[PDB]
Amino acid sequence: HMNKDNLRSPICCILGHVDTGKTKLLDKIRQTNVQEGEAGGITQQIGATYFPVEAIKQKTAVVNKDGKFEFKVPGLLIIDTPGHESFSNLRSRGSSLCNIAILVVDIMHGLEPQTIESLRLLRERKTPFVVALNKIDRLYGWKKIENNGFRESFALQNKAVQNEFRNRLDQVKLQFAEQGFNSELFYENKNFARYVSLVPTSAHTGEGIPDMLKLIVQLCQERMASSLMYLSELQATVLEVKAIEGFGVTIDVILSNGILREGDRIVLCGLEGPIKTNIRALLTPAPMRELRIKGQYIHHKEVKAAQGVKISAPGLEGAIAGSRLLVVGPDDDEEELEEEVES
Ligand SMILES: Nc1nc2c(ncn2[C@@H]2O[C@H](COP(=O)(O)OP(=O)(O)OP(=O)(O)O)[C@@H](O)[C@H]2O)c(=O)[nH]1
Ligand SMILES: [Mg+2]
Ligand code: NA
Repeated sequence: HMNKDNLRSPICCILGHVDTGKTKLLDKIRQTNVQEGEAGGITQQIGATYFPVEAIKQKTAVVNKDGKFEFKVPGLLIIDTPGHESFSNLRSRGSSLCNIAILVVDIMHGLEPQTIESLRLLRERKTPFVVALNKIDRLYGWKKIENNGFRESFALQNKAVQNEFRNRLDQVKLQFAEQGFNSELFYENKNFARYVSLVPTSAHTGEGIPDMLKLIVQLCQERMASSLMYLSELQATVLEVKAIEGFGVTIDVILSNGILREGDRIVLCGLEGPIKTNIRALLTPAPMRELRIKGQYIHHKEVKAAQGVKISAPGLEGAIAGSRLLVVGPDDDEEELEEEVES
């Protein structure tokens, strides 16, 4: 059960204080404009985007020029979350689902109250994480090269920008120390297993994003439990219940482990008790496009974990957000399964 056909795409949740750039970072990677469409310019829902490893390899090429860094994951599911204070429930749900995370910190502001909240979530679950120290283009006099690696661009800055960067970096490290986290600028980190790496980024210029992407793959491959690199028993969670044109009442689901198939008999929790139904359509967005955004869906016979899927099935009207979802297998009893989800 440790073969290429059995590889699992892990889950990375992005967390941070409001307006720190979490969505803008993902828009730069995806080449989308989700943030410009958001009411108030704020995220109000959990979003999910799947990144195939081919795309991650291309977007890290400028910090892997000789092609030698070994990519072992087949891809990565990235869960976007709200930073606004009123959405603590959704940060908790996203954090609960992830295997690794990116914590976004505005380099201009340092740690802020929902950063502290997010650090509590990360500590509680022992989640490996990297920090995107974002908005470096706001360093006064920053000269950009679009989508460059951070070190190459940093070497081209004037002495004032380099000094400002180091002063802000040192302040942020002291703040993380006050919260009980040792942190290092990523290329100064000699203990990747225990110290938090700080990777400076700009979602506007793209700089440092190649470093950030390489680092989250390294988190998957070198800090996450190895067993999570491979598919095991199905695990899935309902995110939302949504009525959709043509498909009727659907559920959006994070498939955390295992494999879902069209036609599967599924059991989940409903307002009046267990719901048992069959998957009529098993849908995803296009790769590198958001689950939380209306678009044309791709229909699949099979979806391997992790992914964000939309399921069309009769009888989903009472489904409960946060419910687990099970599949009735050949040796399962359908009625016995209903209780298991129940408790
Ligand atoms: N100058 C600069 N502005 C940025 C950067 N990243 C984000 N912004 C701006 O900061 C504002 C907030 O960006 P968002 O992507 O909404 O941040 P967020 O963390 O997703 O916000 P919530 O999901 O609402 O918590 C927007 O106006 C962005 O254009 C950056 O690297 N540099
Ligand atoms: Mg956002
Ligand atoms: Na925002």
